[PDB]
Amino acid sequence: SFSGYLKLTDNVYIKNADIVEEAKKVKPTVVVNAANVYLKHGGGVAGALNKATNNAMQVESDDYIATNGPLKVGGSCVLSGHNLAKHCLHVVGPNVNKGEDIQLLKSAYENFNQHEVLLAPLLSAGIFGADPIHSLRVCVDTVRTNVYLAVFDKNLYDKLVSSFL
Ligand SMILES: CC(C)(O)[C@H]1CCCN1c1ncnc2[nH]ccc12
Ligand SMILES: [Cl-]
Repeated sequence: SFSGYLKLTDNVYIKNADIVEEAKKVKPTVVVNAANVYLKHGGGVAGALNKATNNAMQVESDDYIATNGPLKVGGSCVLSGHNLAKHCLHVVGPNVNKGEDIQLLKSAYENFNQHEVLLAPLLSAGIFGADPIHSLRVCVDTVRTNVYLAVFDKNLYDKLVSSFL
């Protein structure tokens, strides 16, 4: 199971790690992808997870969108975890660079509550443009199930821990 995490709260844990390497090591029931509404896994967490599946995640995702249309900002879908996990929960946080409402970040994290245990990144961080410190606060104040956060930036990880209030 999960190793080397700092406990932030009763249910939130955090580690300086690449979510792809964590997933390959642990093979959790659920890995969260930081998706966009089109499930176009081009870069960041999504591009890295998809690359590790040899593009099978993208092929599955394109079939999903062709059938169902895009997700909502704040929404999610459950797809296969391929070689990385049983399932992948694709969750769309708001992209501040697109003018999307940061309040939708709480809605995005609510999707985690449908799953008992998840390996996840901080939503809306990275190329989605939001402050990771704010994202962690929303996570802790929204998710009630057990979440293991992989932060792939050592300086950021240290700042998140040292400023956690
Ligand atoms: C740095 C931060 C917040 O953790 C997010 C935003 C940018 C990329 N990132 C990642 N997180 C975890 N595992 C990852 N693997 C590849 C990328 C990646
Ligand atoms: Cl990202």
